[PDB]
Amino acid sequence: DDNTLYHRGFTE
Amino acid sequence: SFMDRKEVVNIQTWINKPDIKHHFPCKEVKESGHMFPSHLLVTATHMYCLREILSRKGLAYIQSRQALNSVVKITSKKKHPELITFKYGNSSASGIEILAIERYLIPNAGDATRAIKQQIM
Repeated sequence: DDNTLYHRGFTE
Repeated sequence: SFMDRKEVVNIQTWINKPDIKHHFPCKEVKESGHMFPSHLLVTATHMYCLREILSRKGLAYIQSRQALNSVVKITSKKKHPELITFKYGNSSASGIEILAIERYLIPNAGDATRAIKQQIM
């Protein structure tokens, strides 16, 4: 299981 | 060499190129579990991965070259936070289209991803 560090469209 | 299996270049020569905004030692991780000492080289528009050629000091394969604009997700593992997965493809409201995935074990995971992320935006 993982941690989002960047997700185009969502984390900006 | 010009090609060993892929294109062979001189790691140092590349690090000093003007385009290069960042540079990060790491090891690519395969599903098989094998790991390959490499160097992620980040430009204003691309991210290269140079795979060190062990038997030839200071030389690397150009193992891949992705467009920052095609990065859609970057995750770190919880159990091992220096293991950074890169996910490439297309992203919209409805969801995500995954075309390629690269996994690197990166020494300064935090600094690295923050540098790449800053380029991406």
